[PDB]
Amino acid sequence: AIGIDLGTTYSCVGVFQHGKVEIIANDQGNRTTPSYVAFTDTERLIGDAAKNQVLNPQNTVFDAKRLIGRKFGDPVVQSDMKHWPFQVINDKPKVQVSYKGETKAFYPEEISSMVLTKMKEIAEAYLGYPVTNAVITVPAYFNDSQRQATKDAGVIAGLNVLRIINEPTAAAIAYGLDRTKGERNVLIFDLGGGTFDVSILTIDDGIFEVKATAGDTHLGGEDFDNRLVNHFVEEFKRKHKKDISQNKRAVRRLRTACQRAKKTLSSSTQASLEIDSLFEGIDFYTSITRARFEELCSDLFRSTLEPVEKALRDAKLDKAQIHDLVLVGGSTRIPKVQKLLQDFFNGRDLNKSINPDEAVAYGAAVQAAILM
Ligand SMILES: [Cl-]
Repeated sequence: AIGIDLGTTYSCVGVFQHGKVEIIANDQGNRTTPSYVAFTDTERLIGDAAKNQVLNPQNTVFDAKRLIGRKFGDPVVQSDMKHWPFQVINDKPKVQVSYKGETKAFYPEEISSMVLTKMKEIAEAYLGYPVTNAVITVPAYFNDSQRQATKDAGVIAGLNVLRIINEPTAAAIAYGLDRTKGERNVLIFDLGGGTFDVSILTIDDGIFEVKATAGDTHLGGEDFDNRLVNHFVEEFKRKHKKDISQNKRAVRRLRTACQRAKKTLSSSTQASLEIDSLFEGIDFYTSITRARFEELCSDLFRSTLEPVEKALRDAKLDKAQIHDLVLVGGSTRIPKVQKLLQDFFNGRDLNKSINPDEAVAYGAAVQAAILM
């Protein structure tokens, strides 16, 4: 049995074999896989292949997790639509694309079943035998419709879903927090590529209970990337009196450079950007300090403590009553994010020894093996 983190922008599969969890690399050596499905004139693409060619915006589906289990009427759905390059329709939302010369329509769980099919075959390549049993995780705030449609996606992918479990719960499991006895309050701080969730759980003799959930479904690492891109678009304007914004390729190349610089600023205090012939044949060689990055992202950083306080408020718990702080999602690697959380909790330690990109898949694989 495997554990699958079916994330908004990225998915991760793990397996418990030989006393240990392996997080499994896809074909490209990537241990997380984009939650993207793409339909072309000749083929269906999933994951790494799909996100790359996103050239094909109307037929490259992403963010299915935002749709899954929701009604077309749901304000969330009506609002997310406007920023999707692909069509949506009532059937119940469905995504509509062109595939092999024809218009096709998929429910969100059909799209997510294809991403799960990828995660399944990734696991099977590694294991050297077929996989059928799986635990899939969801945000704690997901309702029963969202959980059912997520489970259905797993079934469609040919999986027997042992359990739908909460992502913060999976994260806790990954750290063995559920096998310590007495009673324990755990705060999961989950800042992903596209979403931010704060969950407080109580663990009692191994039993879980969600006490509070807060966050921002439209706040993540990609927002921090955006701050950097706009900053450098402006820096380029100032320096060269040209606007690269209208050239798609320049923006993309700048964006990937910013993604690289943001990664670098998590382990270094400065990052260099070097782009040959970015625009109008002008090479763009520049740099940014971590401090400059943090400043440009000031509001975003401030946005993260608010759901923390509200979570505490809803759970009727004080700071000191939290026994464990768990870091999930790649962007929790950002130093300023960790400091802001740790400071708020009076210098407490952060559970971060597990790859924050992989903690949820890790936990789901542990749970899968327990249920087996
Ligand atoms: Cl997510």
